[PDB]
Amino acid sequence: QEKDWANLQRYAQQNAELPKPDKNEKRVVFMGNSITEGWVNTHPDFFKSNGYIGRGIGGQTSYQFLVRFREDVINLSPALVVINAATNDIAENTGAYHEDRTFGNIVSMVELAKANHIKVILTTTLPAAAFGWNPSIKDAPQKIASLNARLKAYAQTNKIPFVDYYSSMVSGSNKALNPAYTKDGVHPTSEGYDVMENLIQQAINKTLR
Amino acid sequence: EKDWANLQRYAQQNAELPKPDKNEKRVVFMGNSITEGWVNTHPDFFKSNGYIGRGIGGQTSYQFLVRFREDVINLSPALVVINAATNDIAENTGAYHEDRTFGNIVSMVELAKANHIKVILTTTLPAAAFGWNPSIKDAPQKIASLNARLKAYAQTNKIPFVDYYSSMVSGSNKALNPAYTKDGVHPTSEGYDVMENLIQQAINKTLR
Repeated sequence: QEKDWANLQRYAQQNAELPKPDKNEKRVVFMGNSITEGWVNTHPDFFKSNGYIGRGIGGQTSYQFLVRFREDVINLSPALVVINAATNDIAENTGAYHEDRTFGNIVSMVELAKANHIKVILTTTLPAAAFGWNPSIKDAPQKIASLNARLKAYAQTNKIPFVDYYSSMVSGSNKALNPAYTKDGVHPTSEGYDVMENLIQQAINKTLR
Repeated sequence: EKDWANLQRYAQQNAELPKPDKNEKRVVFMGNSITEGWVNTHPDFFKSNGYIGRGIGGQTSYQFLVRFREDVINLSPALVVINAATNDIAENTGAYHEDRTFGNIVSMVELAKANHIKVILTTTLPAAAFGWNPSIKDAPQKIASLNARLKAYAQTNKIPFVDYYSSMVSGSNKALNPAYTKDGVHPTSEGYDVMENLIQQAINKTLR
């Protein structure tokens, strides 16, 4: 029996010390994995200067995101949640990859957000040629592209903003994360996050306008 | 490989199930070993009514949530019956937090409604103690508190709430009635007879 499988302990104390948002406040929570966690670690001031809350946890899949969605998103009373998911689903961090199930987990998070009157921005899974921690995955590019196409369509089907980090960050015939934006092929550097900030800021301002 | 929520348990079964007709009134039962054991003990209750059992022994509400889409939503049921939390309180997947366990059940309800599936909520069954985890000394207090909270939630949101607990509890220690169990937790045939009468009426009322 694996205890605290979704790592609710990671943000439990932080969540407890967050006051309810101010009357006029439009609190934004970023849900994700090490790309979202690393965003806060690399550009802490992007979050602090905008009032944004980072709830990324390294290594996690969409299955784990769903289990902690109520505690790390809903209970913070955000105006908006930004969801970036599936890098680790495709890396098979919690088991074999099934696009239908990973996609379904993202849909579940959307449905929970809307049930609680939280707006949603969906985003593309970032490009990766391969994963250093799991080299057995030889078809990440095919899987990432297929999931992103499906998420794009779902977003349009339900009038949800969809932010395309992927198209601004992909390079080469192998659909690698651009070497200008990464050192390990997966996690953005400062320059990569600069690209993501420009894109997400505009979408957030538009949606909360 | 890893499969923390045991999606493999019903994967093949789910895949072979044709889409229902509205008039078929497909009902799915979500739960743990109490729901799994229901099918094992009275298979004809399920077969003769066209009910689908999706219980998995040992599981907590956290695991239920992970497999909810695959084992409930994708079956396009008219109705889902949820019985949960026995193993949350037994701490099968970690320390018990009523807020989180309750929240998992609310999440399942919200997902069901988002997909136009009706819901029947049910009381966690009484248990004085759990044989597999004797360190839990306050199960009665925790079960009663969660059931009170589920009852209030159900009434606030006009969701039928089936009180297995009041028909099955006995003694000052709030044990599962010895007439209905051999181990203090899992119902026998006679216990399931009580549950069938209660749930049938609620299902017929909700789908009429």
